[PDB]
Amino acid sequence: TNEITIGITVTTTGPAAALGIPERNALEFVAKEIGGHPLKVIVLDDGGDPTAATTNARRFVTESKADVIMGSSVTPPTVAVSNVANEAQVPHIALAPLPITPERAKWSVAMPQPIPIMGKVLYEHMKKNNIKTVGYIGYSDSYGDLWFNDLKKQGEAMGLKIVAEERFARPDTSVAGQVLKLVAANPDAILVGASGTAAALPQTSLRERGYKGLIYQTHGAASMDFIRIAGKSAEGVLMASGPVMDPEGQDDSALTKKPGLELNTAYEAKYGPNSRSQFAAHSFDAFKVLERVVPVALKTAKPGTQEFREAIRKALVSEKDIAASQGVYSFTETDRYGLDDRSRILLTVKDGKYVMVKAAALEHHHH
Ligand SMILES: COc1cc(/C=C/C(=O)O)ccc1O
Repeated sequence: TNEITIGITVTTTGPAAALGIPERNALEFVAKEIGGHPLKVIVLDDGGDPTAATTNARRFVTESKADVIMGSSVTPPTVAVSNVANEAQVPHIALAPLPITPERAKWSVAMPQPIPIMGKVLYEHMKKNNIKTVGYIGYSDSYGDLWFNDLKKQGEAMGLKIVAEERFARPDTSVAGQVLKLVAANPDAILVGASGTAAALPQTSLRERGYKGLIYQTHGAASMDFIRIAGKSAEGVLMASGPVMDPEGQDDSALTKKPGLELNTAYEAKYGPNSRSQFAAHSFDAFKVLERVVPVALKTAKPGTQEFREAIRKALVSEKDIAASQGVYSFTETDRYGLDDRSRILLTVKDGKYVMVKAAALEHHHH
């Protein structure tokens, strides 16, 4: 019963607050002790800023002597947190997608779906609905590149033609010049590689300028905020999402159904109708991971030692089929996401509501 120390850096101020506030809110609904030991959870805002997240992670690993760290809410500070964790040798659970490199693989795993699983479900839909040419607009940063690179690699391997690439910066409040080019090229479909508030900006700008192709969005867009902001321009979007957005529609055999119901009932009872989100689920699921790996680490090591950090690291890879709201996690030395087809669905928006268009893979089918 000495504590297990968890440092979390998430984005609860600035425009990425749309992603970090739900992550931080969902901590009300996670375990407060594991295996006899209380969880000391220290939460700090980073504003989405890579330097502030580096500062928080640094102080967690050296001053707080954290056993685990988590964060951040968007890809650039998440990269920064991974770099701290892999230097300091501390288990890191990422709460936003990030490029895994050998520099980051040893000490980091990631809760959000990896870009290629999400891209696959979008591009298969494009192929099935008569799309040949695709344009892109996304952030001029590492998340923007993940998505563009996946669109080029997977999409071209499926016979899609990528006819236009545009970028914008996160704080931009206008994409007039990029929308101008995209409308000119008039692709059959446009993939928007963005998140939260910023994801609704190319959505509205494109419709206001009379684009009439299909618009596709990533799982960075999967909260009610996108509908609140995009209004009617949201209609008929196609959006990749984790299954936590619709546990009701899952088969009772889905290992993700129960925990998704658990999170959403609590979250929405507090925060209101349709307040569920892709993002709240990541911190909830991170604590489901901890519930599996910590009792295993506790057999051979005490909280607050390097040996405990090492034991968690190993357990992340020895413990298979970890059921959570967003998927069933089996991490490996080389797969730091640990996810398969059970971790994604496709949503549309119809009359201001998300509707599931394509279900996650069934438990008793191939993955
Ligand atoms: C918080 O959860 C998520 C965040 C993002 C945001 C990416 C970015 O803007 O860098 C994408 C997918 C997620 O599941």
